[PDB]
Amino acid sequence: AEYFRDEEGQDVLLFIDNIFRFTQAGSEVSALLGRIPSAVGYQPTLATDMGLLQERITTTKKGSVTSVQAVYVPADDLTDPAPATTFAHLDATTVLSRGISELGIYPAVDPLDSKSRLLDAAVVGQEHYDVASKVQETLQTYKSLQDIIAILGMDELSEQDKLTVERARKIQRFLSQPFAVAEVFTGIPGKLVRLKDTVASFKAVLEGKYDNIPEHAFYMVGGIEDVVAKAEKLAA
Amino acid sequence: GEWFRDNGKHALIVYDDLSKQAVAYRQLSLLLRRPPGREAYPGDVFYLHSRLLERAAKLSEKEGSGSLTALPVIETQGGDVSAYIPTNVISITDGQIFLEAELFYKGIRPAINVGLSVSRVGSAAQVK
Amino acid sequence: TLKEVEMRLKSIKNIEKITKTMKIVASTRLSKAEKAKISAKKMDEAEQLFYKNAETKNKELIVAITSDKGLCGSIHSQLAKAVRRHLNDQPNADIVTIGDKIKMQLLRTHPNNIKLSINGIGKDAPTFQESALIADKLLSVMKAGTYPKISIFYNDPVSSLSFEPSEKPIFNAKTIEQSPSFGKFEIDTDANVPRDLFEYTLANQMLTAMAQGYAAEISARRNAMDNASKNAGDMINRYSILYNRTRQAVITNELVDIITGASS
Repeated sequence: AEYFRDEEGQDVLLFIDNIFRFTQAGSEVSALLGRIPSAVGYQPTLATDMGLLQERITTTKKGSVTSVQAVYVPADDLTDPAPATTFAHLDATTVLSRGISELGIYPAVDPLDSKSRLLDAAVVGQEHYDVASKVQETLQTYKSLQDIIAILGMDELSEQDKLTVERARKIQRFLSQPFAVAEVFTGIPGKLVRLKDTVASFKAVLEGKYDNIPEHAFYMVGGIEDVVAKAEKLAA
Repeated sequence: GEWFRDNGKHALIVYDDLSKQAVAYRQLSLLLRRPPGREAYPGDVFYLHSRLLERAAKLSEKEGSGSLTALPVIETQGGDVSAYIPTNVISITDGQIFLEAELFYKGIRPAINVGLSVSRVGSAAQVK
Repeated sequence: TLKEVEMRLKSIKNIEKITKTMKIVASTRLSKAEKAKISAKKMDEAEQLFYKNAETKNKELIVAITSDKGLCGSIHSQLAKAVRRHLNDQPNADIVTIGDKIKMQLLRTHPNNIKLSINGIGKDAPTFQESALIADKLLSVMKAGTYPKISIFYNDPVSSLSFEPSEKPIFNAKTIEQSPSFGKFEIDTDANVPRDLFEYTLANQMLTAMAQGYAAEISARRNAMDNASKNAGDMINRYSILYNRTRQAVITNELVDIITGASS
């Protein structure tokens, strides 16, 4: 990839699946190489090892590098030294969590536990950033009330909290999407949603213009128009 | 920074972040085969961070009234505020601004957790 | 994970303490609720026997009172739902809500089809004077002649835990004048006795319904709080189990690291 960047002059797209194994390899040789074991048995050189690897994956004045790296997380515990070291190197991170995948919602991205440098209004425009902010706030409020829900049921909340929870449970499902690759696994045709349609759809959902629809209409569909179409299809 | 301090100017130094410095020292010391300590950190990391921290001061008028201010950053993992490095640095520092992810996602930004945060200099530093 | 289970443990424990304290408080209030219920039932039952001598028979005005105090079971809303269905089955009626919980439930079902403003009562047990004043205010803005059909919606205790909505129509003053099956009763047409008996009937029926609903509401909140304590206990136990397993796991990692350090 570096030769294509620096010699051919082309912009290059680099996929690394999954980079975590690299660090794990360092662990395997660590004991036989005679290092004292680091935390939870990793090799001492973990930080600079991943540095020497991944500081090479960068855009330069000679060419652009777009790269996607996926990291296995041992025991799904993000605090493990390897993913914890990896967080420092990524411009954008989107954690996948068993919490949502076990509920069967795919691609099961965690909408709270993810970040990107380009989030600010200086890039996406205020009308996009505001929708992002309110989506995150709504989901977080639902999560914060979910503990009480267990003990007092959905009927216990005030009207404001109950309506917020309804919005949140609608939104959480509306984030689901049938991937074109995933047809094999789901029997659902693939849907690709352009960015503007996405921002418009979530703004519409927050503004109450699509409040009345049952939850099932939002699940595994792309774009509000197809949400309406599925609402009619389920009503039949 | 000490040049600005000792010549009567005022400078603020930010470390982003000291935990990775401690990790580098852990690597270096382990490859020198020094004995490990808690959590496989080396046995004198406190003597490391303290030597950096103690250099912050406001000098008396005997030495031109200069000052060096420090604002170190710590990346706690999984909220383990009791971990070795966080514990040492908390023991060393005058006050702590704690940032909570829950408040950050709740839309309260820049998400300072007021209840946990502490400042010892307090009222003497604020404008009247 | 460890800190997350710790925080959720703290939240569950707080809510459980709330549940237990409310459980004892409601258990204490229940007794006076029941005694007032018995008294009101005796009085209004004597009135109902006086009506039974007549063999009483039948926009219509429906008055339903549900205590404004929250933290009860769904019953407070459920009766508001039930009457709403009865409202749907009879679009000619007009609805009146005598409480905050029922007010919230109705606002989601019929905010502007019919309006009757009542609130602030649920802070204490019923009393005859309060019911009489509320009754006098209720028909003042809508004459009884404009609502010849009448309904009162209340809750009754099927048991200590069980609750059941029901109703009993208010015999109108025009209906009280029609003397259906009341031919044998002594009367004196020179008097207001028809209207006076209407107003007395409305006051007494308001009192009876309020007392029954209040006793049922206190019982329902006690039972619901007991169920809440049950669920909270289950929550705390499960999270405590995960808590200790996670603590042992992390301590095991630390032990392994120190063990490997020592051997070298």
